[PDB]
Amino acid sequence: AQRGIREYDAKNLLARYLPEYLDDFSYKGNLALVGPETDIEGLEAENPWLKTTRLVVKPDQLFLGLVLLDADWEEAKEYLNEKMGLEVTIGGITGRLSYFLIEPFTPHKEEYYVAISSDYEGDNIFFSMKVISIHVDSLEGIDALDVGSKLPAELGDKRALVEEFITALWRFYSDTGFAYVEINPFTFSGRGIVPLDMVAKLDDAEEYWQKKRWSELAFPEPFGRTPSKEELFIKEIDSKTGASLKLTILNPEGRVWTMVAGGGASVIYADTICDLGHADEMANYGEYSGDPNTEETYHYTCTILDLMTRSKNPNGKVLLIGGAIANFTDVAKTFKGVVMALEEYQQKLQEADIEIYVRRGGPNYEQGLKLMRDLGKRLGVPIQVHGPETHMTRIVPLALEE
Amino acid sequence: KDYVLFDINTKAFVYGYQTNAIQRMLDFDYVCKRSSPSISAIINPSRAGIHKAFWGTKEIILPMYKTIPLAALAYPEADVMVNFASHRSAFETTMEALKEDTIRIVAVIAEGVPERQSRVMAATARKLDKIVIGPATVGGMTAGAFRIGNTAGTIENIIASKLYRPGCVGFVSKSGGMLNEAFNIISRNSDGIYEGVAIGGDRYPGSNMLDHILRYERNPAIKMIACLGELGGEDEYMIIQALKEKKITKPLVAWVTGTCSPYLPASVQFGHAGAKANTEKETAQAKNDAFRQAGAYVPRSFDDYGEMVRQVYDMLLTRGIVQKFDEPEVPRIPTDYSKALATGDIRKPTTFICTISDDSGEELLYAGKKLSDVLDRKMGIGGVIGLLWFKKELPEYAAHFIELVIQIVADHGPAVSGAHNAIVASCAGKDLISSLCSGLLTIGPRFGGAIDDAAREFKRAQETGLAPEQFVGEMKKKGINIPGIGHKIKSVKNPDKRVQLLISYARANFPSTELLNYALQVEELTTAKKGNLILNVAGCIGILFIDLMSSCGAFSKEEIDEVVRLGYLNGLFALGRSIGLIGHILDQKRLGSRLYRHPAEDIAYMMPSEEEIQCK
Amino acid sequence: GCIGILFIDLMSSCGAFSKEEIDEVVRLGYLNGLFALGRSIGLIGHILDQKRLGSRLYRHPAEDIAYMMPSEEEIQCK
Amino acid sequence: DSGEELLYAGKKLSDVLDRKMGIGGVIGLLWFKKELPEYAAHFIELVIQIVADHGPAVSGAHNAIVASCAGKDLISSLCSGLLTIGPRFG
Amino acid sequence: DSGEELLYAGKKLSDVLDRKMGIGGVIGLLWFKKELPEYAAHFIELVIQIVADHGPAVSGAHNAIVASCAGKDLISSLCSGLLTIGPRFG
Amino acid sequence: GCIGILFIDLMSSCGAFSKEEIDEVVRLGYLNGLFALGRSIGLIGHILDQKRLGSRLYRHPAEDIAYMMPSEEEIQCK
Ligand SMILES: CC(C)(COP(=O)(O)OP(=O)(O)OC[C@H]1O[C@@H](n2cnc3c(N)ncnc32)[C@H](O)[C@@H]1OP(=O)(O)O)[C@@H](O)C(=O)NCCC(=O)NCCSC(=O)C[C@@](O)(CC(=O)O)C(=O)O
Ligand SMILES: [Mg+2]
Repeated sequence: AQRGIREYDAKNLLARYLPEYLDDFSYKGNLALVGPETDIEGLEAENPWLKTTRLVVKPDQLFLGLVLLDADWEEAKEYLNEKMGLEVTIGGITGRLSYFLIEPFTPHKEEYYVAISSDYEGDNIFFSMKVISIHVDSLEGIDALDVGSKLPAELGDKRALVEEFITALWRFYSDTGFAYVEINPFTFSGRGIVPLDMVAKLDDAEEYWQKKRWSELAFPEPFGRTPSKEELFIKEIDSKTGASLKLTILNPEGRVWTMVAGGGASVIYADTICDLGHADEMANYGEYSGDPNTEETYHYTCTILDLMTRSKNPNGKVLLIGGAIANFTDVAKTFKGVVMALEEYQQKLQEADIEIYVRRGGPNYEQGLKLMRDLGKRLGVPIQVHGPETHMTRIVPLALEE
Repeated sequence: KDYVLFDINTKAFVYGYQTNAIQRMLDFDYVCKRSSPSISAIINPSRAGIHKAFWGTKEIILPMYKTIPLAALAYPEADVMVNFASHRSAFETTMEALKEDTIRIVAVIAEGVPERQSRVMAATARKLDKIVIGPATVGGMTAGAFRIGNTAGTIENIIASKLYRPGCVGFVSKSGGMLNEAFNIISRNSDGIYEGVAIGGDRYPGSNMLDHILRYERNPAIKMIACLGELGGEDEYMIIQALKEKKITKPLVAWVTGTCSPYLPASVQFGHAGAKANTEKETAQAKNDAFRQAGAYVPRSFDDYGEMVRQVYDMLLTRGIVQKFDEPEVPRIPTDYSKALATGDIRKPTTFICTISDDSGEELLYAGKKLSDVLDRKMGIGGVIGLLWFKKELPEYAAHFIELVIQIVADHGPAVSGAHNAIVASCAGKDLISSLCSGLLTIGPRFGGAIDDAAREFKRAQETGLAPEQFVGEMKKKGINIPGIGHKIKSVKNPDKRVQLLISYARANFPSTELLNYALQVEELTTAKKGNLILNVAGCIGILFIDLMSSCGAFSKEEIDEVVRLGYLNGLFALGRSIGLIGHILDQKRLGSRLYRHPAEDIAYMMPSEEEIQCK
Repeated sequence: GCIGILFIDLMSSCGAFSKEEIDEVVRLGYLNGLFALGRSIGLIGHILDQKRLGSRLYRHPAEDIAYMMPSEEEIQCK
Repeated sequence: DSGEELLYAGKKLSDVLDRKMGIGGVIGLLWFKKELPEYAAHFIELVIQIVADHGPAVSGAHNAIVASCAGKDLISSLCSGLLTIGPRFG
Repeated sequence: DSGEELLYAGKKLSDVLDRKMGIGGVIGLLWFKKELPEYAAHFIELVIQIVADHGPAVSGAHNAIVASCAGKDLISSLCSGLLTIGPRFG
Repeated sequence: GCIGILFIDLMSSCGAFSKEEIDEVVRLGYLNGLFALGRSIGLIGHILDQKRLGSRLYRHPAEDIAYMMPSEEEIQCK
């Protein structure tokens, strides 16, 4: 998945690794990130340049009237002491401001734009001072191209400096596992190059090959949402296996919970719930696949059950254990983990008026459905069990209408 | 034909030791009536060798090679590689296979492969006119001809979905699990799939859906195209553009999942790596609308996908475009024993019984008692022997008598038969186990192993009412030595303090020593004749053990008779004396001892004459 | 692995062995003797258990063996 | 064994027993030629109890059971099973 | 051994005997899975005769004699001596 | 040494073994089996000879063993 990173992290990566491709190390790594529990005096002792330079302070929560330009360290502290924890609505989402980037103010005239994104044939570099697109083939690389043939309109004295900068930026993009990079805008500091704003996405699948370059960074949560201990626990299980275990909480107070097998089928179950008008009651989006073991499915089921039994809802709650007919995921071993968790949550399941609906096919499915049927006869909660004879998503209207 | 991916003559390598996937492929080949398996060799980077698997009910051998070039050189007819390498090695192994002139198709199963690596694999495949299915896919299959690894699951599912014979539908999806669900949907609403492929859910696949859709358009056997896409990326726009440019003339059923997305937050990343609509164009709504406008048969929701398939198939059937065919005979395959056993269908008797220990549960049991409770109760080595040999939790003094015996017989110098043989084997450079067994194999009637017979013979004499003098007299008349009597170095002049130590313990702790008292009377008579005819350590152990069993209350008369008859007590000497044997072996290794050869001057060589060997 | 590793820690820390003595113990192979000695208790127990059970002679079942003879061609050359 | 009393690494058997050195203490003398600290002799005894048996299915127990089923005496059956102790088992 | 007639590397015991392959030819089949040339089967038989015995003093013969003097049965005594066969002897 | 070396020459020159087959025979250790098999004839003969002779139990003579016990000081420390 393509994951966005803070302007602080992207500029720090550019400051650290771009001077290896470009011989113009004019851009220093003068950056300061301010979080909620950040001791101002510690960051002041870490960055002496703060007190002796003109500053820029802006929120770094993946985003206007919020950028503070050309200020003193005292004036920067005023912006920080006022805007921290401020409730703001951006894109319809209401969240508090918690992360801010402090960097030196570069007095500029020129404002040039550069962006690198990828297509099925290679990478595309976009440049503007209306916008030129330069395609870099996957097998040939940048060396095969004369980047020089760019905008003649105003470039001349610095046409070679931009040619060199965007060639180095592609190498940085290609070797550091980026999925997207945008410097809108960039400027000149004499004969050097300075980035003013930076938006970046890393391909999180590159992690194994980027242990040294990504050492100083972590992926932030999108604006508005707060980190979830349950979501990070599922991500932890997912990282130690070739199998897939994914969980995203949409609404903690939602009536409809899902534990669907597969990326494809889980989306279809969400489509059906939304098509019946129950998008608001959809408590989560999740999936498990790639033949996870009994212990892994047990911990996954335990987490969904825990989150589902925290609040008591008047019309009860529904648990949809669905999926397609599997190709290799063992239904007996996975459902053994599901049954073990349901057995543990027996008292909490009855007290929350939870109804379980199951539809599954695949290796040893008859044995797995037998476990669920035997469980429903002793647990004390309604467990409707279906196999490949029932249409995949038929348990959705059966639970939300019937 | 360029449009054919796999046929009934397709030969493949399976990269990675995936025994279940290997069996699934062979089972499909068998039910499809193939003459030979679809797998030429297995590529196992850890080991070269052989792999045994089934061909119906018959076992066959598949060769296993360490590398892709070695396997390709051995089986040049194999043009497909089913790659089960992890996401850490999927790129280099696929690229190595693509560089082989004889490999044309590579299916990449791994999830978590970088987008850049997939871009390079896709471009390498297109440049060399090869095909990459994946990453992050089960694969696909040509009905009745070939299956990629685990594609279409169990043979039961293959039979229920009629995948052993081709239909008229050319199918392609992103999702692996949905490809199997679709095989079921299509089989129930048409004559089934001819071929089905899952390209994976990554946003930069090795092959796009259109690559496969264009092959279906050229294939005359396919009269209907069906596809299931999803939100994120612009793959489906290649199909819509081909549909608009009249490149796809066959009727196409299409559905794009992800209609839920606008109802949920924009930040939600779905299961597949590429399932995230970055732009409006990437949404399921924009894709399904553009599909409708391009002339495709688009259902109202996923629920009516099979109904749209049924409508398009029925249309072809009435118009004569597709012809009704007779259903071929339903294939059969034996069920795996493990499945029949798990479902309770069958029962199989055990050959052995074990009553002394159980290692099959959560905790090791010694005669039913958890090892934890044995240790918490400080039963000791004597208590462990009570459980494992006698199946009793013995009184403490009985467990301590067993431990006392082990210490007393641990060693009796290097000169005895067992220690001597173990030393000779150790001097010959033998390992500890061989040297130990060389010495233990001397334990028998003259050395060490007299304990069982001493217990047997003294118990019989005392029980049948024989006076000690009558027992001594009877054994002499039969020409049988009294077991437990006599010694090579110990005698009246050189008393055996080990015997004294065992006797003092029994007098202080056993409720009765009647057999010992009888044995000591026999000893007075034997030593009166010859001083070396003492009650030896083996006789002392056997006799005292009978008194221990008789008086401790833990054994019935029958249990004692069984112990005597079966021969338990020589085990005590073997166990105890193993301590000294191992010590002697180690002593010779520390000393750097040389090979021993018995001196010639200690052997009288007395060959028979020529006359003696010629007749009697 | 647990016994071997812990025995090295025992010898290293009990004060009764010099570095040379520990090296000699490791090089010569003492520690497998502990398993031979200990496991002899259970081996003798299993032997006696079969004698008490009156067990019959065992012959491995044919159905658990794949007999795969070489061809006449294979035994005639290489 | 050649004198008036059996010696284990120079120590009289009587003194070994009077001092309650135990089976672990006897192994300390005979294998290591040391009078070990008590906790070291008890660790040897703990190991013996812990590895005494691990069911009938392991190589050594299995071979000893097959020899016992073939009517073999205890010593032959024991050695049949001990001879499986090597790099993979034990 | 599972059919109508015992096979040694696929060859019927009857054909092994009718062809007079001998003990060397049986070892060629059972150890090497080859029907060896006659002089190769005769070299195996020559080796067996040449190493049959080298007196009572060698390690293996000495240990087998000690076990036999201790009243042991033939099989136990034989294995006692065979277990000395290693890097220095044999 | 003579048997091992000559067997390599036999395998190399008889035409029945490929270079790989010879390498496998050498690596796995077949040839010590020949000595075990052959010498079993003489071992069984020596066992039977002692039974015919009515031989008594052997105990190695004490005069052929140097008993050298460690001191009390040696067993107390290193
Ligand atoms: C011990 C020995 C083989 C000695 O044999 P020898 O070869 O010296 O004597 P033989 O040639 O048989 O005869 C001499 C003359 O005395 C007569 N005579 C001998 N034994 C007689 C007897 N039992 N009953 C009546 N009469 C007897 C015989 O009839 C003849 O008299 P005569 O006919 O008038 O000419 C022999 O006694 C014997 O088989 N005993 C029974 C087996 C037995 O209990 N074994 C256990 C010994 S404890 C042990 O193994 C552990 C050990 O302590 C060993 C160690 O340290 O050595 C350790 O911890 O390692
Ligand atoms: Mg999946």
